[PDB]
Amino acid sequence: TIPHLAIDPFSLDFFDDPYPDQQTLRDAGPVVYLDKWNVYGVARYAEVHAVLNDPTTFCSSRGVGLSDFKKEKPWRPPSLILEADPPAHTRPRAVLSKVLSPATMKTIRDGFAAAADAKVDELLQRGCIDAIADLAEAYPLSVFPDAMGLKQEGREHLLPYAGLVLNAFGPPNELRQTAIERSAPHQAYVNEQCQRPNLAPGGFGACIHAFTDTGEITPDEAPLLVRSLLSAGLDTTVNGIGAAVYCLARFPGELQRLRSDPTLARNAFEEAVRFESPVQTFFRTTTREVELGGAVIGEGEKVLMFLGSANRDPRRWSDPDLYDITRKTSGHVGFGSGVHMCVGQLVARLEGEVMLSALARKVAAIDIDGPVKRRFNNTLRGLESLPVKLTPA
Ligand code: HEM
Ligand SMILES: O=C(O)c1ccc(C(=O)O)cc1
Ligand SMILES: [Cl-]
Repeated sequence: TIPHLAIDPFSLDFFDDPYPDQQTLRDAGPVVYLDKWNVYGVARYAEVHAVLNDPTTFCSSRGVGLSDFKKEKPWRPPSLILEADPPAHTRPRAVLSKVLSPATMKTIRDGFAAAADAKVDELLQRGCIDAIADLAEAYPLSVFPDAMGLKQEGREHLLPYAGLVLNAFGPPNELRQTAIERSAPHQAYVNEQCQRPNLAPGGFGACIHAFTDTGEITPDEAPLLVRSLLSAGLDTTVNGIGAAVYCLARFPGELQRLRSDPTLARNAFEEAVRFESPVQTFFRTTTREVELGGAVIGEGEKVLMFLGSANRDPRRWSDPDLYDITRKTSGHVGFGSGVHMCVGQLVARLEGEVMLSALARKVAAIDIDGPVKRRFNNTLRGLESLPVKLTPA
């Protein structure tokens, strides 16, 4: 019925070049079984989209990683939104959607845009820079911790903590275990900044605590919802912006089109999110014996969704290996789909738009002038270092 495959989607050889193995996963069938970790896998757009939009059958409360929370204890207290199902997910999701609302983006857009223009001006004075550390990392670190309301001290724990959370979604390989074996300092800092006295007024974290009045969340729920923003609102955006600059460096014809019409900046970032898919994979757990694409999946089984493979499926996308800033990206699952679709997608799109807008208006060429190093993560796909030479427009 179901083809069995020995491909390890969490090995270094897979992270280094996943596209050939992702076609093998798609072409093998709509549902595969991965003997390496005893999990079901779906790599086509159709099945990935169906699993995401059936939260009842493919639950999230038993973990969005490999580990089954009904069988093992989670390395940290479960997230009140990511690792919950309706109706327990509904009200905490509604609060976060109002904290990161369209009305919230209006209060932060000008400061986010100004900091984006100032960063590109600073990098043009240096010429040859690292598009990861000096751009993909430096810019979100310059706007997001302030928008969260975090103090200055201890911000060096934010990125290590985020990479740990995303590595912990994977199997118990060395990547996950070495991350957990280094987690105590990063866990202590993040848990402390989630408390109301440590969140500056007006920030995202303080806004969450102010939503305990309405009966949607209780005061004891607010710290964990702040923890979700510190776990998902930084490193995701870093690799998304790093992906956008990477594509603009690998597709100069698309950079020139972006320069001619900087209003394409928002879609240029969205296409980058589809092209690279910073969030490559995560899991669901069947609550019931379900038939998916002609295959019977039993109860309590982990289902691995390949978001990046779904975003490159030729059954859904015309020329999926092509970076096209004018492509109608509507329907891609880079931000997920359904009740769990990324609640911070407006913040990420704002950061990506104003950074690509600043590059469109100020930069004439982006040329790689050094060794490209890939950052390895069980869930995240991104670059460790991207040496580029920026030519002023
Ligand atoms: C390029 C940037 C980003 C990408 C690619 C991304 C990707 C995703 C994806 C695919 C999901 C679905 C998870 C699932 O279905 O299990 C998700 C959920 C989530 N994201 Fe993002 N995200 C990004 C930025 C952000 C930002 C900026 C924030 C907060 C400021 C954030 C916070 C969250 C939260 C809290 C959830 C859980 C929502 C829920 O379970 O209902 N993410 N993200
Ligand atoms: O990057 C992600 O997919 C993600 C990680 C953590 C959380 C959370 O802490 O609720 C939500 C989303
Ligand atoms: Cl924690």
